[PDB]
Amino acid sequence: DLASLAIYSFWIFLAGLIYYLQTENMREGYPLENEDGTPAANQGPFPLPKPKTFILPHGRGTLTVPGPESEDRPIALARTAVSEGFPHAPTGDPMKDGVGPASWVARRDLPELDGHGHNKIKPMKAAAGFHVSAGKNPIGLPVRGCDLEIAGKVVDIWVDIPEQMARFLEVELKDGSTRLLPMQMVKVQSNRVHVNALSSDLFAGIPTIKSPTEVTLLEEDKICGYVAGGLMYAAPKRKS
Amino acid sequence: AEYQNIFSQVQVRGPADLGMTEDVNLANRSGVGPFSTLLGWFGNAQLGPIYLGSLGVLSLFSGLMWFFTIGIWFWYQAGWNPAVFLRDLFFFSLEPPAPEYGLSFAAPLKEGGLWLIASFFMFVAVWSWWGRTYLRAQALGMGKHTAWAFLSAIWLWMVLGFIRPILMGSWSEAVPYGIFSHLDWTNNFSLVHGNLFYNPFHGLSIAFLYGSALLFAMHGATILAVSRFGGERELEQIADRGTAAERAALFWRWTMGFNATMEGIHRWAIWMAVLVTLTGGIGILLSGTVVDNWYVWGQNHG
Amino acid sequence: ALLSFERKYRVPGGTLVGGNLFDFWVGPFYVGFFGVATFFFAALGIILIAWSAVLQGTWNPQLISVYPPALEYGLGGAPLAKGGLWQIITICATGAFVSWALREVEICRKLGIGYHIPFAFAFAILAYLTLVLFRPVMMGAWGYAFPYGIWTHLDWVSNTGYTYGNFHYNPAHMIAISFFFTNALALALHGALVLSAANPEKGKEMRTPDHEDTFFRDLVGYSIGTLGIHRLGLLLSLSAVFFSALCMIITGTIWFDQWVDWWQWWVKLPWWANIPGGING
Ligand code: BCL
Ligand code: BCL
Ligand code: BCL
Ligand SMILES: CC[C@H]1c2cc3[nH]c4c(c3C)C(=O)[C@H](C(=O)OC)c4c3nc(cc4[nH]c(cc(n2)[C@@H]1C)c(C(C)=O)c4C)[C@@H](C)[C@@H]3CCC(=O)OC/C=C(\C)CCC[C@H](C)CCC[C@H](C)CCCC(C)C
Ligand SMILES: CC[C@H]1c2cc3[nH]c4c(c3C)C(=O)[C@H](C(=O)OC)c4c3nc(cc4[nH]c(cc(n2)[C@@H]1C)c(C(C)=O)c4C)[C@@H](C)[C@@H]3CCC(=O)OC/C=C(\C)CCC[C@H](C)CCC[C@H](C)CCCC(C)C
Ligand SMILES: COC(C)(C)C/C=C/C(C)=C/C=C/C(C)=C/C=C/C(C)=C/C=C\C=C(C)\C=C\C=C(/C)CC/C=C(\C)CCC=C(C)C
Ligand SMILES: COC1=C(OC)C(=O)C(C/C=C(\C)CCC=C(C)C)=C(C)C1=O
Ligand SMILES: CCCCCCCCCCCC[N+](C)(C)[O-]
Ligand SMILES: CCCCCCCCCCCC[N+](C)(C)[O-]
Ligand SMILES: CCCCCCCCCCCC[N+](C)(C)[O-]
Ligand SMILES: CCCCCCCCCCCC[N+](C)(C)[O-]
Ligand SMILES: CCCCCCCCCCCC[N+](C)(C)[O-]
Ligand SMILES: [Fe+3]
Repeated sequence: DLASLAIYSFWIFLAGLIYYLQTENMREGYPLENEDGTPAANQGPFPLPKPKTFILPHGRGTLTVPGPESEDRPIALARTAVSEGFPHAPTGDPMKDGVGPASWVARRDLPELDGHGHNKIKPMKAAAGFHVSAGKNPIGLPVRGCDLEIAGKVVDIWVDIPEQMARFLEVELKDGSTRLLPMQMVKVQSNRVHVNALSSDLFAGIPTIKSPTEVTLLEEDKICGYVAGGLMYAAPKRKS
Repeated sequence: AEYQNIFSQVQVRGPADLGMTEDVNLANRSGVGPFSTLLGWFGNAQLGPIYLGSLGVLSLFSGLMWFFTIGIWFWYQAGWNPAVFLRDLFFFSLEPPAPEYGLSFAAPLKEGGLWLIASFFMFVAVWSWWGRTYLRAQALGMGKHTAWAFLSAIWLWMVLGFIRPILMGSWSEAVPYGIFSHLDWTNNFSLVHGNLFYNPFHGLSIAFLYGSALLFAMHGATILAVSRFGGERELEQIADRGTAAERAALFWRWTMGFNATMEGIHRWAIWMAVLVTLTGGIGILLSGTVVDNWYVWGQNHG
Repeated sequence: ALLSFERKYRVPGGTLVGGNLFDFWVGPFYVGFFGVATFFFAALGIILIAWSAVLQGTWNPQLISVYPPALEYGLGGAPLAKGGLWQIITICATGAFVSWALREVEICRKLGIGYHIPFAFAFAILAYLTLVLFRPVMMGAWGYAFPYGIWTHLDWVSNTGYTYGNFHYNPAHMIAISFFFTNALALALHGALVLSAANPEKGKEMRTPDHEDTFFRDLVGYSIGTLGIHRLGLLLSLSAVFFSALCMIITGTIWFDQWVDWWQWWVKLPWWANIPGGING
């Protein structure tokens, strides 16, 4: 019977498809590892797929995956137990060390580029002629932390040019320098910008950028990680 | 509370974005439309530009011809009365020829011929719109994934109105043009074929339809949960994995013991979706051609 | 046992209950209090289903079925063999699902991410609870819920629907189906777009999000964008489930006749009800 053949065939196709899908999804983070960074004995029944190569635009190179995985950074953590499967305690200050919910990946220390090869993200003052088109303009507002203390003041919005959206608020601290706060981590209110993740005294600790009119993939990760990390690590000063 | 990133708090605008050029014939692009502040709380504010070109115009005109052929019939059925038209809008139906005419184009206008003309215009509207999804990708140097995915939807459509009727021996097997009547056709199709719940392809089709809602709830939710680390910048996370993509992965690894990559989730996505109409088209195509009664088939599984 | 980047994330903390007591993993799986709770609820339920299979006299997966109390029981208890197991298996299910969501919350907290995933899951749970808890309670009997069996759950869908004629005519059902179809449309497109950019024509460089906006603007004259599309899929699929739960919570309670007849209110509006011609005159 033809319908029997079709259904039997479809199930074979589907098993092959799942196989293809599962192996495609192993192009990052494999091979599996023990807690010490060495190859685990049990890799499971799916083998790594043949490598593929992405040609990156603007002479940024290629990416080939799967390939040799390494963190390319020290991880300030240590075992809390004598066997596998337990948590690893921060050895220093997890906010400063960039671990746990404060983690960052070692992405390329260059800015994301748009389709024309220009910096994707720019402060608004340097983006012609971008401006606030709706909603409360946060520029000028005091920035309050989860301790209800003023940490600083908004001096600009960093915008995504090709996608015409707000990505960071640039915030000036008591000392005259600035930090970026991810847009997703702030509440813009009528009289303030409220930051639930950080108490005021942790604002100085926000990773700084090296050029004041661009931000690198690497710097983005450190900022976003640091600010997210505050949810867990600032919790003693909140109390909300 | 925490801001959830469902609606934006602050919109920004800059010069109208006219987009990438690559091999696109710029002569065929409109200029920007208006900007919608409303749309921009949720997505992009900018409307247009759109691309015209010869296939575009063909498809569009042909699509309207389809729509107006049905609309003309509707007015006729309403006796040209504006108030009856609205009252009975969902009850109007443009029906295919009766079985007697088989596959011939010899049926009178008021008894099938108009359905055929409507169907003709639909055929060229859709297929030329397909050529469009291919060509707009080509002109940009992009992969052909959209046109390949569109083809799975086209398969079910083609099966319902064209392939199945041809294999069955008559246009009377096809779907009528009307709101309520397309529903009655659907119910009747199942009844007459022994209940589609016994068609293994209908069951798969459902698994994938539900699967799509599960998966898009999962993916959408995940991206929003990691948008605080720039997670929605999926292409650069593919090219250079960030903490967004690592936290996303690990969320799922810790929850259910396996995970995706930033590129691979989108392959799970496309296949979950296209499998809906793929299995669907097969289930419908076998109905009445090979299997009269799914219940009966199910009792033998063959 | 660990992805190459995983260790930096496996720190202590995030739990809702029990402090460090269950703060650990088994292979890739996080545990926590709600991992333990989920295991308990799920294991009990699976055991109770197996017992029910013994009482039914079958170990065939396509035959095992666990039916709710018959309508005569109303909203009270029933003998184990005649609906009581169903009642307990349902408590276990609910316990398992809610525990699963709450374990998801603990994972979120450890990972420093938004709570969107368990929030979305809660819609699926609420739809489940609509069928087995809210609707039966509003209708006055457990027996209105669906039975737990692969094929018998499909008999119930069919029987329930036809109780109201062609269920297509439930207007809330119509909106639900619309979201389901639109969701699958959007999943296909999102999937295809991102891949068409990451995997361009042979030898070309990866395309950009700019290319993705461009493509869709070329095609239909609008592009929702990269944040928007993930917002959209979330909304479409959660709306689909919301209107699913709506379409059923109102069936057998506020409306209980043939759904086709609900549409008569529009046709019988005074200003055109009586005009001759058309389908309804
Ligand atoms: C949602 C509206 C109706 C419904 C109407 C339909 C219809 C119609 C069909 C199904 C079908 C499915 N339904 Mg149902 N069914 C519903 C209630 C549910 C519930 C529940 C609420 O707990 C569950 C677990 C299931 C699960 C099942 C699967 C056996 C089958 C594939 C679905 C799927 O891929 O989903 C999408 C989700 C995924 C792809 C994720 C994968 C998870 C699946 C495979 C879970 C399997 C669970 C099952 C084996 C029971 C396991 C319990 C164990 C004791 C632990 N249904 C209610 C009553 N269902 C199809 C079928 O073919 O049935 C025979 C079908 O045609
Ligand atoms: C009483 C009714 C019967 C029944 C009869 C049918 C019939 C008949 C069919 C289905 C099919 C389906 N059924 Mg059923 N089904 C029932 C029970 C259910 C139940 C349930 C009980 O809970 C569920 C969840 C489903 C679910 C489904 C879907 C999985 C599937 C359709 C997928 C799809 O995306 O199509 C929607 C997608 C399309 C139709 C493709 C669209 C194609 C493009 C090319 C159209 C272009 C449009 C354009 C020209 C218009 C322009 C407008 C724009 C503004 C420009 N069925 C019962 C048993 N079912 C279909 C199937 O495949 O089954 C095997 C089908 O034919
Ligand atoms: C002959 C039958 C009738 C009909 C009967 C009715 C009836 C009756 C119902 C529907 C419902 C549905 N119908 Mg109908 N409907 C039919 C015609 C169709 C057609 C069609 C194309 O003809 C379509 C597309 C639909 C589609 C719709 C959907 C809107 C909706 C089901 C999805 C849902 O509620 O998910 C919601 C999701 C869930 C309930 C799943 C939640 C499960 C989670 C919480 C847990 C599972 C975990 C666990 C068990 C997994 C195991 C662990 C493993 C490791 C995996 N119907 C015909 C006309 N329809 C149903 C509905 O709206 O329900 C609310 C419903 O009850
Ligand atoms: C495979 C799974 C799902 C799927 C996939 C899918 N659908 C697709 C695609 C793919 C990937 C395409 O890329 C294509 C697309 O372009 O999407 C935007 C499409 C598409 N699927 C569509 C609809 C659709 N898909 C369906 C669903 C599904 N498609 C499945 C669920 C359904 C359902 C569920 O019934 C609908 C109805 C369209 C939005 C689009 C195909 C466009 C098309 O073929 O157009 C032909 C006809 C016209 C060009 C015009 C028609 C005339 C209108 C009736 C009038 C409207 C007015 C007009 C637009 C204004 C112009 C006036 C001017 C003079 C000012
Ligand atoms: C709201 C939008 C959609 C959605 C979203 C969604 N689902 C979710 C979540 C989200 C975001 C996940 O976070 C969560 C997940 O971990 O996904 C992998 C999940 C999930 N959705 C799942 C399934 C599922 N979702 C459904 C669909 C939907 N989920 C909606 C369409 C369906 C359908 C459509 O039928 C199914 C079957 C699981 C894969 C997972 C939740 C896993 C879980 O809760 O595990 C804990 C408990 C167990 C391991 C099993 C317990 C067993 C019971 C005690 C006994 C069994 C009783 C049962 C009632 C019998 C059913 C018999 C059937 C034949 C009917
Ligand atoms: C206000 O008034 C005006 C007139 C201005 C506008 C109003 C118009 C109105 C009200 C129109 C309403 C349109 C409606 C209600 C149509 C909806 C139809 C539906 C629900 C479609 C459902 C199914 C469609 C299918 C499956 C059709 C399949 C079609 C094909 C596969 C084409 C088949 C090809 C054939 C038969 C032609 C053969 C020709 C060759 C190539 C030999
Ligand atoms: C990462 O890219 C994504 C967006 O951002 C560039 C989108 O713009 C779109 C397209 C959005 C629309 C118009 C939804 C189409 C479905 C309907 C409701 C007809 C897709 C698919 C997407 O993947
Ligand atoms: C499916 C979404 C439909 C998008 C609507 C099309 C918008 C295109 C706007 C073109 C008009 C340009 N203008 C203002 C010069 O006329
Ligand atoms: C893209 C992978 C998703 C695969 C989901 C598979 C679900 C299996 C559903 C069982 C259908 C049963 N049957 C016999 C009616 O076909
Ligand atoms: C459609 C039924 C799905 C049930 C299978 C669930 C898949 C979970 C696989 C993860 C296994 C992880 N590990 C390391 C223990 O192998
Ligand atoms: C239809 C959905 C089925 C998905 C389950 C198949 C993949 C789960 C097992 C993947 C193995 C994970 N592992 C061991 C490589 O880490
Ligand atoms: C309440 C439903 C009964 C539980 C069914 C047990 C799950 C086993 C997997 C079902 C697959 C059917 N199969 C292929 C073994 O026949
Ligand atoms: Fe995505």
